[PDB]
Amino acid sequence: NLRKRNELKSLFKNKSRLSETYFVELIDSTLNKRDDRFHGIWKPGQTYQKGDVVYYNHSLWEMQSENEICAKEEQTPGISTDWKSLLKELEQKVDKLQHE
Amino acid sequence: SVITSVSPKTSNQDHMIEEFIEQAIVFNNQKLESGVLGYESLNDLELG
Repeated sequence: NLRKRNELKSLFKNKSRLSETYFVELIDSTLNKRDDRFHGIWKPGQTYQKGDVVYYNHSLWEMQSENEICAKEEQTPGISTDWKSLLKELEQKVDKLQHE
Repeated sequence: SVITSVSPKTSNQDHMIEEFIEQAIVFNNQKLESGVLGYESLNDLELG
């Protein structure tokens, strides 16, 4: 958020002497999937915490349960009652209206 | 006491002046640290 690729690339050179600072700017400027709550694509074998956001088929899902969970192979966002999404609630509601 | 100069005809001593040569220089200055972060170029960090 503070620096671009062309600014970070300017600190790491063969003839340059590095330090603690450069790494502070490197860590602050990239995306920390734990602290900003975004994990990309769902994978089994992970552990998640309350508030995580995950992309599963054609939808983004936020986890509701307040305690940590282990992503089980046969529990998938949509089957279990941990996750949630609006693109599915609204989808079903509009399907209902369409049918009516 | 009174201070004066040295002369080769009142004593047998003179002022000693020689030429400085760049390529024959040796430095006397030791690094405070080595091999750690903050003290070396990026090319020299061996990832121990």
